Amino acid sequence: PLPALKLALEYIVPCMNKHGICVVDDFLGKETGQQIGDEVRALHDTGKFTDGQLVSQKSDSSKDIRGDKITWIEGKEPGCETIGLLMSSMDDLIRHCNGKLGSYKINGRTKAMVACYPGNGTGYVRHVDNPNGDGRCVTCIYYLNKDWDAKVSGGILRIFPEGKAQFADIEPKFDRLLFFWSDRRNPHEVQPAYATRYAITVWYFDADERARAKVKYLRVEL
Ligand SMILES: O=C(O)CCC(=O)Nc1cc2c(Br)cccc2cn1
Ligand SMILES: [Mn+2]
Repeated sequence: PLPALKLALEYIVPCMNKHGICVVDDFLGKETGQQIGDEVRALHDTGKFTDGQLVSQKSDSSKDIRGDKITWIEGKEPGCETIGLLMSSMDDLIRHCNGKLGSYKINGRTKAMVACYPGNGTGYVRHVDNPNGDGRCVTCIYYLNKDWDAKVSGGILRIFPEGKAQFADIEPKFDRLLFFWSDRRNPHEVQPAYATRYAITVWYFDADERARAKVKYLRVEL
């Protein structure tokens, strides 16, 4: 990589505090990024993903249109070792940011949500990742698509930063890491993808929000 600390202190912290959206290119390098790509493609090829989000439910069921496919990855599974390394590297970054990302104190994360857009013209509608205060404060996405050309293949992640009249368009480029605030500051969508598009997402939890979300959404026997 490039030292997690240099990346965090000189780019990720100031850019997150200023814009709420931060892009790091060439995060792990070609050899590691390619190993991750190999692992994700292996998962896909061996059937570990779901069939995909039901986008249009037709009268017939062979005609149904399915979109983003997913699998949850802990990073310790056999054949997911390098995914685990990515997750450790994301954690290292976040660790070096803590106390500096807004007023958040990050104390945990989800497992990795690995997504595959099959390349059938499906995307992902505009949404907010954490609209209801469930404790997720930062979304972290790693992209693995070598030689992606959005003009040909689509698949741009378009973010609609609150209060600004502008789009932030992020191509799902190989070895690119994206951070953005998970709440309503950053509604976003994925534009239709016409080639197979892979991404690995982790969400980091703010300790306080997560603690009260547990109060909100809920046990010991008497
Ligand atoms: O690939 C990218 O560029 C990011 C795409 C993205 O926004 N994925 C995503 C998936 C979700 C699912 Br599945 C369930 C609930 C919330 C979700 C929020 N976001
Ligand atoms: Mn999202």
